[PDB]
Amino acid sequence: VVVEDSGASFGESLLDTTSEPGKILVKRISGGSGITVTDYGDQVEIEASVTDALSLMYSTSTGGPASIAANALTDFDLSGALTVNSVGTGLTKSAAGIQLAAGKSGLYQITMTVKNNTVTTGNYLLRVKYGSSDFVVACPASSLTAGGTISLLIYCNVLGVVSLDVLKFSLCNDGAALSNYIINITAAKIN
Amino acid sequence: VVVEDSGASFGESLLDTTSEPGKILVKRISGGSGITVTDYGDQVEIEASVTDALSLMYSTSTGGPASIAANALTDFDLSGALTVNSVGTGLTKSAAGIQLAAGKSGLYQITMTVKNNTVTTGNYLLRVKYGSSDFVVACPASSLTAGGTISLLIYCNVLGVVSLDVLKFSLCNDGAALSNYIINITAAKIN
Amino acid sequence: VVVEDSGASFGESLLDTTSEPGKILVKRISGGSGITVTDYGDQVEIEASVTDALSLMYSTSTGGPASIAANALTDFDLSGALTVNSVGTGLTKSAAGIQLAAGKSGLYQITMTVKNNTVTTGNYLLRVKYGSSDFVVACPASSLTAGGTISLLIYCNVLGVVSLDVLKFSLCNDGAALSNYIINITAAKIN
Repeated sequence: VVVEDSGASFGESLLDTTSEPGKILVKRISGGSGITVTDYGDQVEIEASVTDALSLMYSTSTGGPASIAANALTDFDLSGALTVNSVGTGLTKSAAGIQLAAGKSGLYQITMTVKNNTVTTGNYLLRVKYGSSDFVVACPASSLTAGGTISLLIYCNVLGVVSLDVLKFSLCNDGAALSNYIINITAAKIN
Repeated sequence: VVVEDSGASFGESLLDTTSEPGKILVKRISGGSGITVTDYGDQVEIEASVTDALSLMYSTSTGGPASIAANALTDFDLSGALTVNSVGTGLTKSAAGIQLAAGKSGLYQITMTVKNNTVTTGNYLLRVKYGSSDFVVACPASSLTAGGTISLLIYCNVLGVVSLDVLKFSLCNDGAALSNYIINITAAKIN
Repeated sequence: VVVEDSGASFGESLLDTTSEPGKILVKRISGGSGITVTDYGDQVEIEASVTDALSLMYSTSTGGPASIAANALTDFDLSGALTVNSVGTGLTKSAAGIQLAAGKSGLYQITMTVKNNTVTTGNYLLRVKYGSSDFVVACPASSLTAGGTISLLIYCNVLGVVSLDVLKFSLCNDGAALSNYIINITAAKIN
């Protein structure tokens, strides 16, 4: 004979001894959001990972403006950036930033960095936006810190309206133009 | 007949052919910390997510002080903030900050942002604390960056002492009061 | 009789009714990257967590230089730092920083903080590096914010070359030496 009860746990696994009497069915195992069940003949492997993630390198040779105009923030067009790494189809680069797909509402860990050695004065202004809410931070320059960083953990509500479900990005120096810059933008959905 | 051996893997799944001889039991499948096993009749679905997370919007209309006093940091009372999103019961808002429950020791990804357009001068002082350790960062203002941000990935040891197992929060401008501000505080336990 | 079909899902679980005819084998369940299948007799528990993580406290009594020289960044030797918390063997402290092991390429959530109360002037310069890419940020001081923070979410490509697969760290004040400092460095691989 077969089957056992436990208390905690679920699906019995081989439940469904009922719906086709005389027949013990034994349910299969699927991996939902953030999981992978790989079928190695010997046993099924439950592996975890994030649903979506996109990491871009943005320079004047990977979709960037020849010169980031001094003291001013114009949202970046990242349709041409360079995809260093990505996971899933939830996060995609577009001309307005990184677009989030339908049903992708959740928490996102975002980081945008910059490095433009030739400009070590003034402050580096950074800005990530999403919907009505926009996040900022100014980073004082110097030859030792000729750049800036803005990391964020935010909740993104995805309406399902393609042009509002987008993370827009932007940065610059308040007293000089950037045309020798290396930018990095990484977005990851953790839940 | 039934059952097979594998090498790697575990529980045999239908192990426990021993403890009730003549009876093949076949163990069930439970989802521990950060997992969800949903019972779709056809098969059990293993889904992943974080254990706990809390995301607050904090303004002068969601539990905030009518005016954040200039140059000075007084821990925020977030009992009245607004819960934009939350996951689990581990992270709860209180009058001293975000409280962590018993047995919730682990790594936390924290982000507190501010935006107060009407004040574009001086620096924005931000501060997150936990126990003896406190983390800070000053953010130079400007009309383009009229705010500040502080993101953190820290290890929180939860003693189980309700008044010490709390993330306290605080920010301000070093040269003006904030009374037209929008604050956001998100905490997430990733392990 | 036994077994059932589902559509979605996998491994049938008790598949392999073929490879040893007349014998229903019933595969086992293993936990891959970021998962733990614990064998409680009653049922197997699928638990999730991160693969690797390391959290260090760095002071002049846990492998640190008696004095962090003013205005200048020298990569920190963290072989002697203090391991507040760690998860897995992927992230290990060394004399050049935190080393990543073979096959550990992936996204990393990094945070380095500093606090040196006795020095409240000038800016705190912070710097995390990895390969050719280096990330920076300057944090204006003050008695209220006598420190700095740099949080990052980056993609680390691990070549498998032990001396290049290392996160180097470094910080200081641009106008004074730090010899009463408390530093914290936490690295976590989330995918």
